[PDB]
Amino acid sequence: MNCVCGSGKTYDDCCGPLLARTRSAASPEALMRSRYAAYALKDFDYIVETTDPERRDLFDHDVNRAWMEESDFLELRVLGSSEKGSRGTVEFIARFRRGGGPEQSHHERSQFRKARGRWYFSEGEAVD
Ligand SMILES: [Zn+2]
Repeated sequence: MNCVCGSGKTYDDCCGPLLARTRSAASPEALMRSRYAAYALKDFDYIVETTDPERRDLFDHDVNRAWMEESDFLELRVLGSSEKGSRGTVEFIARFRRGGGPEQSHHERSQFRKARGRWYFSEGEAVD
């Protein structure tokens, strides 16, 4: 019994404290794979909350849903990650079934901003 996200953990022991909004991930990767689970659980509310203060204004309820509507999240596979005081960076691959049949994998590197000890998603794009 393992979590549906990059964590050798259960659902509760892993994503639970994050989705409960009770405990801070304290790590860029720890935040990322927990948010990934929220996408699969359509808890886009959690997503927005743990998004960068600047980027959070850019988010929308339906748009946040739009991704899961077309991309069925199968598995999350982290490649690398690093916390640097207040700046974080994580390279990953998100494997999802996009459409009726094809499994597509989104490989990119997301930067995270640390605010008040909590991690917030700043942005992510193709690995440079
Ligand atoms: Zn998890």
